Amino acid sequence: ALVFFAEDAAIIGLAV
Amino acid sequence: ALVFFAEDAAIIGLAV
Amino acid sequence: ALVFFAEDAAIIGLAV
Amino acid sequence: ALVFFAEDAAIIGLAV
Amino acid sequence: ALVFFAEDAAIIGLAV
Amino acid sequence: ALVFFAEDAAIIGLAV
Amino acid sequence: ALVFFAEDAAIIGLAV
Amino acid sequence: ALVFFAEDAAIIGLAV
Amino acid sequence: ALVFFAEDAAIIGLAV
Amino acid sequence: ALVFFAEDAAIIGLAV
Amino acid sequence: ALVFFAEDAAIIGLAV
Amino acid sequence: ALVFFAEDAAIIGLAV
Ligand SMILES: [Cl-]
Ligand SMILES: [Cl-]
Ligand code: NA
Ligand code: NA
Repeated sequence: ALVFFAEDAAIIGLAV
Repeated sequence: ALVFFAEDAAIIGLAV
Repeated sequence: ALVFFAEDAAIIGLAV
Repeated sequence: ALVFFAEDAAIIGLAV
Repeated sequence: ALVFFAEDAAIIGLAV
Repeated sequence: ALVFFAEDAAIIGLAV
Repeated sequence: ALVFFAEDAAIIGLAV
Repeated sequence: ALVFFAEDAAIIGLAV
Repeated sequence: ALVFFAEDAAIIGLAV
Repeated sequence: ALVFFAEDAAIIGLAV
Repeated sequence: ALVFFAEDAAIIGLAV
Repeated sequence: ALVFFAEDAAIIGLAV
């Protein structure tokens, strides 16, 4: 799967 | 809101 | 075009 | 994180 | 299927 | 335009 | 609702 | 950034 | 496949 | 138009 | 919820 | 990367 990084602050990974 | 990073070069933030 | 970065491991660029 | 709401009847949250 | 809601005003459903 | 409502917490509108 | 125009050939509207 | 076009009528740009 | 258009300037076609 | 498949159980088509 | 199938190789289900 | 399948008729793969 792919993990997209994003700022939510903290950096999080969005897994797909 | 989340900020996705992308190369446009410079790094920019895409606000959602 | 924009290049999104994602962890696939190694970091890859997704061109759009 | 964002939570999108959707009727699946019943309301569910789609977490991102 | 899922029904997403949006304000178009009136609330509408987007079916998927 | 459309406004999607999501929980960001607080309920916010994403305008498109 | 919004209509997106895309080539499918002919250029058609995708309704949302 | 990219600008996608959509029919709202007017033809608008959705900027990304 | 669908070809989405966007202004990048020049109009570009994104193939899907 | 494209048809994406998804398990909704039965397998259905999502038309775009 | 819908389950999209995708090749990651193995076939996996993406749940929404 | 992920490959989504779709009917375009032949079945095609969308690479990501
Ligand atoms: Cl920026
Ligand atoms: Cl899943
Ligand atoms: Na907010
Ligand atoms: Na920048």
